[PDB]
Amino acid sequence: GVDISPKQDEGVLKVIKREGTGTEMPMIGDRVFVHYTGWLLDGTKFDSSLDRKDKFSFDLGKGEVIKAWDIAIATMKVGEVCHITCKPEYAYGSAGSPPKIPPNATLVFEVELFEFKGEDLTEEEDGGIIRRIQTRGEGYAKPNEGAIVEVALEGYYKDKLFDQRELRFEIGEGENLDLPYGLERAIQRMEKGEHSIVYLKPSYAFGSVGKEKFQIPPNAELKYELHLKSFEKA
Ligand SMILES: CCC(C)(C)C(=O)C(=O)N1CCCC[C@H]1C(=O)O[C@H](CCc1ccc(OC)c(OC)c1)c1cccc(OCC(=O)O)c1
Repeated sequence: GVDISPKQDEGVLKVIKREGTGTEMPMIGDRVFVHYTGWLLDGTKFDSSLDRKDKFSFDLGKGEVIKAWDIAIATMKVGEVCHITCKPEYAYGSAGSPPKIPPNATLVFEVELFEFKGEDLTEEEDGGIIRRIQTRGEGYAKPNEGAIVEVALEGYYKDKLFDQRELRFEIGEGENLDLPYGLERAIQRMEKGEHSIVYLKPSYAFGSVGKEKFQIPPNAELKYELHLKSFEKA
C-alpha cells in the first residue's frame, strides 16, 4: 500500500482495488456515500454496511469519523474501491471500541465510493445554499450575527461575473451592500482564510425581484466564489 498519512508514518496505507472515474475527489465539508467492510488485522470482520439497507454517509473532514477515514476518503474518486490499513493512532487508539475493537488495534477497511455532493447549509435542508470548500480555513471559529467580516467575493449568473468586490461589513447588514441573504448565511458557516464556492437558489438569493443593476432577472440561481479574509466576532 501507499502511505497516505500526512505525517508519512505509515499510519494510513492505501491499496487501490478498482480505479474510479473522472478526476474529482470529495472535499472537506462534502457529504459522502460509501459501502465499507471493516476487519481487524487478523482478518476478523467487525462490520459491513453491505449487511444493512443503506450506504454509509458522513460529512468529510469534520472529525465525524476516525482520522484514517477523513484522510482516506479525500483521496478517492467516484467508483473507486480501495483497502486502507489504519494504525490505532488514526483509529480508536488505546481506548478501542468494545466489544468489536480491542485497544491498540490496527484496522483494515474496504471502501467503495458511490457519490459525493456539496454541503447544504440551509436550516430547512432544501438545497437552497450549497457549498463546495476549495481551500480550508485556519481556526474553527466562524462569524456570527453582528460580526464585522472582511470578504473577497465574486458573483456569477450563468457563469458571467456580475459583482466582484473586497468588502468590510457587519453580518446582518449585507442587504444594503447588494449582497443576497443566502450569501450572508453562507459567510456565517465559513472559517478565517476559507475559499469556497456557494450556489444559491433564487429563494436564498434575489428571489422574484432580481437585481437589475447586476443584470440579474427574477428567479435567478447564483454562484459565488467567497474568501473569508478575517472577522471580529460579536
Ligand atoms: C467499530 C464498528 C463501527 C463503528 C460500526 C465501524 O465499522 C467503524 O469503525 N466505522 C464506521 C464506518 C466509518 C469508519 C468507522 C468510524 O469512524 O465510525 C465512527 C465511530 C465514532 C467516532 C467518530 C469520530 C472519531 O474521531 C474524530 C472517533 O474516534 C475514535 C470515533 C462512526 C461514525 C458515524 C456513525 C457511526 O455509527 C453508526 C453506524 O453504525 O452506522 C460510527
